[PDB]
Amino acid sequence: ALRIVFAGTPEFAAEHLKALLDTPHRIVAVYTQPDRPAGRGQKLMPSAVKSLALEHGLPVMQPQSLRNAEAQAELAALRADLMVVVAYGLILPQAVLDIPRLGCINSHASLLPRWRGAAPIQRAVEAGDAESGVTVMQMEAGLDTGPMLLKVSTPISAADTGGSLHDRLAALGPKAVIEAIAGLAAGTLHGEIQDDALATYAHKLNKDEARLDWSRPAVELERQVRAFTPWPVCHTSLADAPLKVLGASLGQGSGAPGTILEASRDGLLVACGEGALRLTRLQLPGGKPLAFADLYNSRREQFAAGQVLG
Repeated sequence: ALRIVFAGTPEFAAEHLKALLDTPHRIVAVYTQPDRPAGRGQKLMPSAVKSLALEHGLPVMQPQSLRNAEAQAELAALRADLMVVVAYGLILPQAVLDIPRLGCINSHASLLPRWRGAAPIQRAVEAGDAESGVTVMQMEAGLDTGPMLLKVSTPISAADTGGSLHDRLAALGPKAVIEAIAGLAAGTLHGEIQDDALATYAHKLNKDEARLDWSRPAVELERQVRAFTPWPVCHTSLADAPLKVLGASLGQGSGAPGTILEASRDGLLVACGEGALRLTRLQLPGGKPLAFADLYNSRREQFAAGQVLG
């Protein structure tokens, strides 16, 4: 058994810490992001990892950066054998990788070298990958470039969303990390070098990206809708009125991109750059998520065929 420091912020990360608590290792400290300011007022919100640490009596460290000598000294004094890093917002410089005896390992939500970076769950679904998973990697100075210690995969079905894949990777990752730690303490686990030629980058979601580009092929939009469920949710406009798109499936049709080809109980068929997309679940501003069928008997004429979205 080892002295471990855990560093992570969101619910995906907390599931890993929760699993380490039922192991024989000593969690000597829990690093997480400083509490973020809420949208209004002065309250500061605790991260998922922070809340779990408090509930288990663990010491909490919330430095703003690991690139100063004070935080590096405080970490070095913990006399850690290993650092487990899971969706931690902060950059670990070389000096911190050098502090624990076994370095720092990360639980990354993709099958590396695919989807290095910020948003591996959404992009993997968005890109039409057939499978994804979790990679336990030995952290290096580069961005998600380090050697791969252990991988576990899961397929991506035509029905999977970002959230459904998140829930599965949140189950595999914690078990995967515990197993890699055991091999690391036994000295029997060694990392596989990444092929840089096959590496892809899962860039963070930007401002305009969740707005639907109807000139794209319908296949792509159908994946985007799923990938952004439940966050950030795709949207488009109709008569300069916003409209969130929460459910869609492939349909059959051709026309100028964005044109309503048909409106029925089964959904709203919109022409794309290639093919058509049947929208089945929508949300209007200041309203509830509704099947289009519940909107069809109440918004019949508003979605009359021939209008164009955007």
